[PDB]
Amino acid sequence: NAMVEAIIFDMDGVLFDTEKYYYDRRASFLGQKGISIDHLPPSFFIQVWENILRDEYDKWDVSTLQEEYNTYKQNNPLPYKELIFPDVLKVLNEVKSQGLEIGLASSSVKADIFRALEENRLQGFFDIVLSGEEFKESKPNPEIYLTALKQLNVQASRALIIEDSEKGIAAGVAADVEVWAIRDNEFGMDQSAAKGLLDSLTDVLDLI
Amino acid sequence: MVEAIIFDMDGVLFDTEKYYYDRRASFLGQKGISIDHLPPSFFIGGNTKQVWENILRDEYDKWDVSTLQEEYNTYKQNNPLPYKELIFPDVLKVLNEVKSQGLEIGLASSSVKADIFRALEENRLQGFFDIVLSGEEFKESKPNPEIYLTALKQLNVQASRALIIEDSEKGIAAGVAADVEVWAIRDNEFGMDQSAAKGLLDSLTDVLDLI
Repeated sequence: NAMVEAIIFDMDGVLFDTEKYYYDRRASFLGQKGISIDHLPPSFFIQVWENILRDEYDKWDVSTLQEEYNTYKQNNPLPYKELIFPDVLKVLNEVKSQGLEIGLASSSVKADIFRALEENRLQGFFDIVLSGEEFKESKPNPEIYLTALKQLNVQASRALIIEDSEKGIAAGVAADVEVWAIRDNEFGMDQSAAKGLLDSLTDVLDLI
Repeated sequence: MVEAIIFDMDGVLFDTEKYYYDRRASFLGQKGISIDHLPPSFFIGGNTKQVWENILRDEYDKWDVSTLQEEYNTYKQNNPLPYKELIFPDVLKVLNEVKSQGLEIGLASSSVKADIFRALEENRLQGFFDIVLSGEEFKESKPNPEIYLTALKQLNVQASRALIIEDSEKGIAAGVAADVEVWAIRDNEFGMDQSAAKGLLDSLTDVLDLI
């Protein structure tokens, strides 16, 4: 019930539906090696080769598995065009029409943020784009969001953050900014710290 | 005494190798084409134009490959890389110093010539290079030495008095096959075998210790 001058969006889980794809990509790689991951549901991932390999741990050169998995991810990049939520461009366009500043904050590496935005005609919507990889700090530390406010030149009280993960929500709130989370109905993410939960990105329009 | 240095472009002057690899891999995914069977060394510094049989394997006969390549070329045009954001922070320092020492300088890349020209113009690098060559201009892809043998001819410098600064397995191989001493920017990302290079470099600044 206050003036909103800027909206800052997280990327994964907010603009792109990524969690299942990440899980399935790992599962596919392991399947190719003959390694089962049935004992670790997606929730487990909400450092872990010993958990993954379980009884088979001593049978594998883990350095080599990591190298092969890395190659697999290079050969199977996240298909951002397929995973974008279908209301993203509509919502961002409307936020922009209303004259609000728009920020993007993401824990993803800059090369991936670049490709996600370019593949989906998104780069023109954002006034400021930040990657967690240029910060010493990681969520739940609020540094990324404090930086976003500074670079957007917007007071915390006049900003809104749209998040999903427990650590991401925590980072936004510790920046003294109102946080709404895209409701997670699948992975058990604890989103109780958010001001409220949104069924989709379209619901963000009701906050401004 | 070194008379000329030939720099490869991607992964040497610009931090573009992830961008380049992910762009191709994304394009292929969009087409429903799997490259799980191929190591990154197969692609990096190579030419997709010539290797569609290796890519498509049993599916090769099912595709209009001419049109597929045209579409990929269009894709690269429509998805330009941000050269101004990716130039390594010591490029101008190094190029000015090499120029000051009176060495000839070449630039070669497997990127199409339009991409190279844009990278040069955008970053004010045009004045450094005696010769600029694209793999687009040659029938034979790296690891074939054609591009580097042509660079030596056009620079009018003998192989024994040249150095090549590379990054990829295929690029190193091309340089060695031209009988030129090659140093490589260390690959900590793609797992490429750079052992054919004379030595590895942590940054472009290390090049200055070679002359």
